[PDB]
Amino acid sequence: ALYEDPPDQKTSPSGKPATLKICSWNVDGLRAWIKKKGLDWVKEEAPDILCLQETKCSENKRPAELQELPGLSHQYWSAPSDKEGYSGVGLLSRQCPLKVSYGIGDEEHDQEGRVIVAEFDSFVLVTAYVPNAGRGLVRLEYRQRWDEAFRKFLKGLASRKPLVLCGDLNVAHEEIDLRNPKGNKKNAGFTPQERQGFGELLQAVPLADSFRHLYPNTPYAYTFWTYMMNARSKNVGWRLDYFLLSHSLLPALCDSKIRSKALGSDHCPITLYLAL
DNA sequence: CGACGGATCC
DNA sequence: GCTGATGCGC
DNA sequence: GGATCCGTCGATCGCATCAGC
Ligand SMILES: [Mg+2]
Repeated sequence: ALYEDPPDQKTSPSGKPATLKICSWNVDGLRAWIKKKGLDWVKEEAPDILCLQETKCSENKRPAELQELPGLSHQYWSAPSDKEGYSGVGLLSRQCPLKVSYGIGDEEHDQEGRVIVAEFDSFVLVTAYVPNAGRGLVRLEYRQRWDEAFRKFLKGLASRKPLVLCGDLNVAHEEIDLRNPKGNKKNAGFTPQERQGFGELLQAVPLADSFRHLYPNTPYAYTFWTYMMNARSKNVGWRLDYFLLSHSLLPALCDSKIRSKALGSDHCPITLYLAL
């Protein structure tokens, strides 16, 4: 069955207007995504903050078009030192953050280019490209060890401000989060191990899944479709991209969107509206 | 990772 | 410099 | 004997490198 995201709710449950719009997008190659007009879509979306995953692009190769975003002028990029053309994340912001950091602790010695932390006035934003378990699960144990390290890193954040975590967390939490749950229970992204790590992330930090909090029983809402077999045209997909929020931020939550129609990648964008 | 073929379930 | 093949990861 | 379960197979993409010219 196809899916149509509901209209943008730009007002908090108590009636407060949204003041902050965050967009997150696994672009599956920054240079290719720009050629497929991804940046034209970002301009129409006009977010205050834009988070990108899988940029696959070093610091010298970023297209000029990107610097020329005047409403997103503060930009922070990280790529892995070893595997250029792999991973890579970015964070673009209207206002300048108070602090930006990279990685989950040892980045200066282990530059993986998967995590950016940006502290703002009233909240901390983490965007993440979570490592894949791999075809045939060959890196699943590494993913479980990474999940645990990431969990610990997020819990032990010095700042007492609430947390927004977004990006490609590379797991469909529950059966409602993908089209073919039973056929995928031993595939990367829906193993019991990755699902349990997601549940432990929510409990340990603690965090709430913004989209599922608002739409707890809505099926067929996905953010990824394999390029192959025309999966996107049949909406055979997985929800892999999330906005996870501190409990204190839930009254500020206006809406959590899935931008199903925006092309340019095998993921589509997600967008958060907060009344801060 | 979806499609597909083959086995098992009542 | 440019194309297309191959390898790799996802 | 329709529905479900489960293991196998080949499918798209972006980017790096390499061969060739
Ligand atoms: Mg990907």
